[PDB]
Amino acid sequence: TQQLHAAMADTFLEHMCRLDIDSPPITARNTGIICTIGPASRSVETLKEMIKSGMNVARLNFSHGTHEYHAETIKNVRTATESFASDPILYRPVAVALDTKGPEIRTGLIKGSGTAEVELKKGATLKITLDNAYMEKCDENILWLDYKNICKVVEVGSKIYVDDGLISLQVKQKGADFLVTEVENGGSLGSKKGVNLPGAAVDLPAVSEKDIQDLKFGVEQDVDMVFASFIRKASDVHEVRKVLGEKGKNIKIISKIENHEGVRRFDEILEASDGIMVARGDLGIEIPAEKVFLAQKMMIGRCNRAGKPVICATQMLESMIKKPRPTRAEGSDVANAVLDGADCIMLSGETAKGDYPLEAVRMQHLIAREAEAAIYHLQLFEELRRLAPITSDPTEATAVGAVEASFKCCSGAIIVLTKSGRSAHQVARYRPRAPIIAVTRNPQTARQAHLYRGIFPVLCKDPVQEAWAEDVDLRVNFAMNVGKARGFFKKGDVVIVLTGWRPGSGFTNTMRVVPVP
Amino acid sequence: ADTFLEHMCRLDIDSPPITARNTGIICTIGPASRSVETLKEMIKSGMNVARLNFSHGTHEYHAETIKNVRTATESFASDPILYRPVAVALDTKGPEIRTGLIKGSGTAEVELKKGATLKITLDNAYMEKCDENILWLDYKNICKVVEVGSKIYVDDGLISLQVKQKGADFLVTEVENGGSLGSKKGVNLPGAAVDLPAVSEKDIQDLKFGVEQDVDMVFASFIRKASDVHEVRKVLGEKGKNIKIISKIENHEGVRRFDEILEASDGIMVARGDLGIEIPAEKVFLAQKMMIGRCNRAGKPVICATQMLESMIKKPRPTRAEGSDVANAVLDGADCIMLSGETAKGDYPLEAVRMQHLIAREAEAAIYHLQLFEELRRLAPITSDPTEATAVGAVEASFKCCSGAIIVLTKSGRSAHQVARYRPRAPIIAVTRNPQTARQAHLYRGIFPVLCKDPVQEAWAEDVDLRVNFAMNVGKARGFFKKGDVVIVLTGWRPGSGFTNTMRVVPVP
Amino acid sequence: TQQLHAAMADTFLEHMCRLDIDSPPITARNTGIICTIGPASRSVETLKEMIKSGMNVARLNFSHGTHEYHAETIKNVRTATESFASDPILYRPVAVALDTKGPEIRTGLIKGSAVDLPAVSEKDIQDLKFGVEQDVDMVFASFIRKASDVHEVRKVLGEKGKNIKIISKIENHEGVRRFDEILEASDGIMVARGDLGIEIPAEKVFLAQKMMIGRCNRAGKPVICATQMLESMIKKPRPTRAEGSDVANAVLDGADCIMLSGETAKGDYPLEAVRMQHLIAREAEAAIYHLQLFEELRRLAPITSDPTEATAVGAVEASFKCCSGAIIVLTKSGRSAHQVARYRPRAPIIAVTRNPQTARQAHLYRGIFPVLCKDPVQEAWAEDVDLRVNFAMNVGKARGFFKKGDVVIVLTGWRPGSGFTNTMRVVPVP
Amino acid sequence: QTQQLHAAMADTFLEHMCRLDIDSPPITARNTGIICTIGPASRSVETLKEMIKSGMNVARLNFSHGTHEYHAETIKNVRTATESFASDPILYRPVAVALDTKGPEIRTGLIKAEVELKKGATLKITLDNAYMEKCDENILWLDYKNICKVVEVGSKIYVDDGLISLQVKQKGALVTEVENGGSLGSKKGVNLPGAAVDLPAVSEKDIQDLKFGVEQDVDMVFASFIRKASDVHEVRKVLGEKGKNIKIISKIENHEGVRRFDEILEASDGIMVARGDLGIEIPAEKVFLAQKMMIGRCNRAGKPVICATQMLESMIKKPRPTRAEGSDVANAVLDGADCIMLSGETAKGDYPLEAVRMQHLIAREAEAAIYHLQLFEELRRLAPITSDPTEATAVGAVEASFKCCSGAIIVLTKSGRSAHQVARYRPRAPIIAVTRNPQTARQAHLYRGIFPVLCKDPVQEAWAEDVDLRVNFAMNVGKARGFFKKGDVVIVLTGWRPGSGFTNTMRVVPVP
Ligand SMILES: O=P(O)(O)OC[C@H]1O[C@](O)(COP(=O)(O)O)[C@@H](O)[C@@H]1O
Ligand SMILES: O=P(O)(O)OC[C@H]1O[C@](O)(COP(=O)(O)O)[C@@H](O)[C@@H]1O
Ligand SMILES: O=P(O)(O)OC[C@H]1O[C@](O)(COP(=O)(O)O)[C@@H](O)[C@@H]1O
Ligand SMILES: O=P(O)(O)OC[C@H]1O[C@](O)(COP(=O)(O)O)[C@@H](O)[C@@H]1O
Repeated sequence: TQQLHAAMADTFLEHMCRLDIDSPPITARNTGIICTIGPASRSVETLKEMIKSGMNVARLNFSHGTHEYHAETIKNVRTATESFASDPILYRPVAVALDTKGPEIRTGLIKGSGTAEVELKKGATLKITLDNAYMEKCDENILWLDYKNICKVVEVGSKIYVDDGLISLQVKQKGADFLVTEVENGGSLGSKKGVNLPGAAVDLPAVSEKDIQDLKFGVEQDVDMVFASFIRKASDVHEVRKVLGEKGKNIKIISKIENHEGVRRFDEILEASDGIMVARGDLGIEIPAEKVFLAQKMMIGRCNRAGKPVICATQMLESMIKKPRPTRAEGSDVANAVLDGADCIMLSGETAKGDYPLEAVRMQHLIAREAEAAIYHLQLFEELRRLAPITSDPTEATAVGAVEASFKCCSGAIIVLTKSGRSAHQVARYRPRAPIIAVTRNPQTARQAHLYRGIFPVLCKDPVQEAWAEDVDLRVNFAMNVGKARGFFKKGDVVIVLTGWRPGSGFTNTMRVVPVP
Repeated sequence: ADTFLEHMCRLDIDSPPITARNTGIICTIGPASRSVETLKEMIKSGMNVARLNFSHGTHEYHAETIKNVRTATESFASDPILYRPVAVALDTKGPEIRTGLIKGSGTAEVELKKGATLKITLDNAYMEKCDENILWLDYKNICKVVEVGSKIYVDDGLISLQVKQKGADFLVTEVENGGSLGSKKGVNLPGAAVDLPAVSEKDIQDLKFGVEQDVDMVFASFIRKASDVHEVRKVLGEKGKNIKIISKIENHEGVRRFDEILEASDGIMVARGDLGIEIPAEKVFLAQKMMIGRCNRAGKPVICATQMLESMIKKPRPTRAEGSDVANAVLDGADCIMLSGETAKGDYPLEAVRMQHLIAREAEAAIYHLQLFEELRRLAPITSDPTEATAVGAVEASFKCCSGAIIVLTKSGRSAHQVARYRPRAPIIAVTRNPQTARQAHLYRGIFPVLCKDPVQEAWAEDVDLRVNFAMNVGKARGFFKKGDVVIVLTGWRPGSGFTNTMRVVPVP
Repeated sequence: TQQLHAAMADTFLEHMCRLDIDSPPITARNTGIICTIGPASRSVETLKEMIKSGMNVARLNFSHGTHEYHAETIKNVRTATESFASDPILYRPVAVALDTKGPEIRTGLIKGSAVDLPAVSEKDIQDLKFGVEQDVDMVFASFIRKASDVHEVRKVLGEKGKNIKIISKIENHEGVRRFDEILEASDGIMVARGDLGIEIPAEKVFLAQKMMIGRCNRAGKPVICATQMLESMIKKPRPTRAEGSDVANAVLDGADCIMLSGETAKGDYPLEAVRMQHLIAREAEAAIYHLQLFEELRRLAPITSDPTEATAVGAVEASFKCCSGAIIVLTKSGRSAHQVARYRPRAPIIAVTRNPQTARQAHLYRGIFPVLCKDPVQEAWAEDVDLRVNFAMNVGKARGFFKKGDVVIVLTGWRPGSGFTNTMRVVPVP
Repeated sequence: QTQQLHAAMADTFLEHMCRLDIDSPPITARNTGIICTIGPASRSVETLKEMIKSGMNVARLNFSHGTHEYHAETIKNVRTATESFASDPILYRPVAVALDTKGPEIRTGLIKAEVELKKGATLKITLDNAYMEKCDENILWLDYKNICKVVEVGSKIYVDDGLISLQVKQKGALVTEVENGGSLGSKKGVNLPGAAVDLPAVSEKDIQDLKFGVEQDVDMVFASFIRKASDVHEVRKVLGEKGKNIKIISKIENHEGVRRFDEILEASDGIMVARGDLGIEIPAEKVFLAQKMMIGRCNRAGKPVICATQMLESMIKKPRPTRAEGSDVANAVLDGADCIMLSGETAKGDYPLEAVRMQHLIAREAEAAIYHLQLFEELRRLAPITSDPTEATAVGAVEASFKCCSGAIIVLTKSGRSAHQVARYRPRAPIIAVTRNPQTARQAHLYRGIFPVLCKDPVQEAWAEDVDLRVNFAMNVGKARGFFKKGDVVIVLTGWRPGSGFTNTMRVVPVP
């Protein structure tokens, strides 16, 4: 068959026994792919080849680089995207996302050099002086950190992790100026590395003065979304929404869960956020590493029940930084993220600094296409419906009804006509197997649609005819030509179209089953 | 609500039902229910279909019933907003076997005793002279089928007979269950296979009579093969090719070949009268649930027929068993429930129709819809018909917003049939200009028919909204929804038939 | 072919479509049969005919009748019961029950529609205390309204009659609302559709039946659906089509026993009605969705930390896996057998016992076939336990339940006494 | 709550995922076996003693390298380090010894030492029996004299873990075009993902290799490169009479062994999804499909599955695993794996102890988050109605243990099958198996949820005080290991006469 022999079972155990590797995919990719842009992927020549490989969102990590650096790669990103803006049938939009530095704590300058590297010995002594004079004179005896209140959160007998938590220190003697530490498992040290204090209440603002600069800078560059790092409560997401103000009212706020406080208040944060990012990098240091998988599936399942997007984040094909092929564990982590119900998957250092930025985006596209097919659609569509509440919205009743018609006639796609994208988000939350072709006039809506799994946005640049009925039916024939060209369906097939009864947002209420012309 | 057991533990008797009765009621017209005066009170009490039993009656007598029923339907039918169609059904005679007259007058009776002896004879001399010693039946070849271990039953299976000897004419018998033997009583022969055809020459004239009277359906009695379903369809011809055929299973062969007859018919009637005598009586409940379940899987109507409220022939209140029978027939999934002797000759006709309406809408309000709609979709295939996908997608939205009803514009009713296949909780309003299809709509559960009276407008798009606004007038008046309730409307893209696609969620104006 | 083709369907809808009338049932009937003894069944020779036809417990209505006649019917019921006592293998205990008159308020011929009447008057206390002297096994306390009434009855029968189980008959609107407080206070509930169909509207006497049967099924207590189920059989030798489906659906809904009132007391066809009920209930038992009832009975079941409660659930699970012939249980008070029946197995539960009152009382529960062992007690407790096991095997082979070679499940214990059932073993029939 | 009980009482797979809590600490013991390969980083006795304290259950010897004398000292040091704890049998942990055959592998020759290759140059493969000790960046040499008759113009050969792969442009000698480009070293592995190689699964070198394990009393065999059931037949025939009870594990590493899996599973005692060589013979984006399919079919058949290579690969150079490597082993035991493995992480790594402990903590947390309410239901629905009395006891023992929430299920067994039949229905409670057979105690590490304990006391006379002796032996081991307290209810399974195959009676006894 073609994936369809597995999804036709009465038990979850038999569904696994029917997973055939001789069954190829057929539909398009439903999981968006976010790649981090860096010095290995900044030229317009490579940025164009990434779009032809599967990239949908360009991420800029503002933990490094100056504004002139990020303004250049933004201009380079947009340049390589309009490289295909000629034919509007094959043109694929991509989005630009800003990543916050947040309440980060770093170390000083190792002997006044940005490339120096001291060597901690297994079991040596280390002093952590809160003074200033050694911020450019860091040797294998004294360490300088920029956290002023490091003494007002730690005590004698605490753990301290530096640079991705690879080296660890224990506090023996703790004064008020410094704190004597012993290397519990050391190695190579470096300059400006991140330090983690698991088990302490760090009182950093989580919306500092540097965050105001890059947020205001991001509004001026017209970015589509923001990844606020280290969100600990709903108060912080509210602080982000106020800083963006009226100029940035239409950009999406995605909260990065990275510490124990944010996990304990996930329901608090989700209700105030537009999306969630499972940032497993920092999260794996503040909590035990063996518990990360429990927190991941917990957040994917909760936001799936609310219809809000979540991303899987760092270290998915990390070995591909120095190798053209990933490892067996990495080939399964991406597959098991789509199966959990993730909306997008992300690449960080794999596309920013690695030696094979293209083959990493190619590998993610291959695995996600296979994982989307072997999804138990009988159990998923029933559970999400049974847990969904009774609604008075006509759009939601049309949305859930269109997905039932989608599974009934085994349709090729679901054409939805929206302007803000809200009518398209309500269809994707019920996860139809058929792709959702959301035709829009709003270029921002076309870029922001990459966050809700199943949506394939197309942007129509035609003028508007006088007869509204002719303008409505004009957007549908565009989606028929786009789907027929890209290989989604052929003439004679059956698709589902979603329209409304009046112009303006919030009126999608008619569903028609139309044959493909 | 997740379990079947807790659903039963949560049944409340102080929570009255709402909506309306979705299960249809078929009543048999007889000497006690024949006047145009009483027939007007049967429609007001819950009647939907009129059945004429052609087992005894000439064509002149039945033409008066049809002329009387239609007089009562279109009687106070000046308001189409409150007009309820009433269908007409013809029950075939079939290969019946009757006895002879007792001592010269159907009125006399003899007293048979257990362990005594009786003789059966086909010699037509004894015809109007059957006594307690010699019995006559109109089955000529009643000897080439029954062996020396046969078992004959007379008068609703109440008098048993054991065929001791046999021969050519005669057959010696020993009475097993005695009683009062009358004249012209029915005879049932279990085990043996009858040689009389299911479509006799007397039935051929009975069927051509129905084509000329504009009858909506026929109830063919005693069907064993699908060839029997083909003989009736042939004589109905192209002039009556639109009437629906409802096959009756009353024998062991018809049940053993039910799958064959289901594909060669439009509907099914579980005629439990003769069926309870042909097979063991304790096995009838197995056969009823098997047929209703198989037809629900296919979308064809079923009817539960005889002795539902049998006590109501003499008494004005039914027994506890008859109450738990009508309700358990709706919980089984029957499309309609019937009355026979309760309305044809009993002393309480409208009183039994009221009771069968009280219990039916009480059972619909307790149906476990959560796992019924789920199981129906899981066993129905993926079709290419765009109407099937529009139908299954419309009633799924009917559950999401707790819709008031589902308005469907149908010409031949085939659209509304596909909607009712999945059994939503909301009522299905069907608007049509075809009176035959508005009468034939009670065969399917949940479809409330409404016939339109206004002429066709010039603009077709204006013709659709004229009928959509009519169904909400019949609904707001009857009490199906109020001002501001979300409902489901179903239409198509072009005039004609077979183009239903469009589904619109709209509030009541 | 006990309708096992339908007992393996994936959906409940498909389970109906597999019901084959040509699939004969097993030889064991689980639903109890209760007959009301009257002028048409007071003989000692027809009462022997009502045995071997299906009667399990004889109901004696006390709304009219004197103690001299009631004790005479009790005298001949026991006479026709010990008729077969000249065979410990084929013998079958028969119980006796007392339906108290209660607050009837007649004016010469029944009829009538708070009543302010007591739960038990002087005529009730005398009739109730009369059952203690006559060794009745169970009482049908009529017209209960609250737990106040069930307690006011258990007090008048004090110490000599404590093991006698009371059965609350729901008959009015009060008990329909205060059902839960009357359930936990009683030992079993009877659904009297006759006296209840007049009070509540007729069109609703089926939601109350199904609701009461399921709640008692959940809690694990007996339920009985009683009056007019074969009413036409009083004057006619055949039942109607509606009556045959009434008894069938009653067994399907989950009733423990079915009752007959006027059909056996005053009527022309008494022995015939006792056989139609046996024929029907044997067929409705084969057409049961065991795959859904057992999983739902356990899903709502608690986490009772009783060692005997856990071995019961495990024994019913071990019987479905091997298609066993029966579940053998050694019990002294029936409680060990009442817990294996709570989870509704398919095989019969043969309960061996020496207590004769527990054998007669085992008819209140579904699927329990009690047999009484008359052999003397052995000096070695081990040889005495394995003796009652072999006695149960020969009984099953005689009544045609299994053959030398089939598998059975035996429940025994670690210590002589009561409340120590914790040993389950799978052994082949020798 | 604790032990993730909140997620267990759910009614949907979705809501069960939202109720997962990280403040719900695991309470039960670890129910997943651990296999670590021994090498220069873990060969010494003192380092071997620490690996047991960390949770090592099976020591695997890899026979693609090393001599017979080299492996003989490895088996000696393993056995020496484990009876270091045999003083008190109330805390002794058994340990199995696994055999991994070299099998049919093709490897290149020496060079000149590495030589880079271009993105589109030419390399002529030479099968000349020159025994190339000099292979420059043009002319390579293999030891497979059949690649000419097993490939055609347009084929593909992978070199060095599938890092460098060429295409078969022309033929007749073996000219090829570099379709990848890398650094080719001396004596590297080669993979031919196509036609059938005529190399024997049991080659002359492996015949003396399997006989060596029979003479050394190994406990299991990891047959490398199994494609047909005749291979599992031929391997069992080579073990012969002396090694009758050695469990054969067939490694699925190519496309033939996957298309004939039902044939190989029915003829083997177990399976291992060797994701290493398999990710080269098949597309890397499809190995996850084969992983979940092969696990689900053994759970349906009651046989063990091992997930093998590259589970914690980064722990070779760093002391902490990547967040993608922590999710791999958690989903592995969530898919139904019986044991997890480590290859180069314990043989030549720099942090071997930290790898064993990391695999221990993850599996313990992941076993607590298993949806048993659906797992136990589907396991019975697909298991057929057998009339094996020992099968009905096990299904009844697990059903009873869920009703009373037993702390353990004590099972006595002489061969192991009694405990294996209980484990196949996946009880949440740990299965305490008691036996006097050391081999049966060591092999029981292959079945998920079995805690083997060896009884060294002599056999008593009366068959009554001797059964209650071994039941109390599990009672004290449970109280010592902190499984339950004096007063809790347990499930004890026993027979009716000495000997195997009489597991029939189940008892619910209180802990004294
Ligand atoms: O998704 P939203 O923002 O509610 O918008 C959907 C709306 O789009 C509309 O097509 C409005 O039409 P225009 O965009 O062409 O004005 C209506 O179909 C519907 O109300
Ligand atoms: O007869 P069917 O198959 O039920 O279809 C009903 C038809 O009614 C329509 O609404 C048009 O009917 P009219 O021609 O009477 O206006 C179509 O959309 C549809 O094809
Ligand atoms: O049903 P009950 O009253 O709990 O009986 C259970 C008892 O029966 C036994 O099997 C044996 O009872 P006896 O010693 O009285 O013969 C015990 O194991 C157990 O305690
Ligand atoms: O597990 P196996 O090998 O099938 O046999 C287990 C048997 O061993 C027993 O422990 C008794 O045999 P032993 O003589 O070895 O103690 C019983 O519990 C059981 O019948």
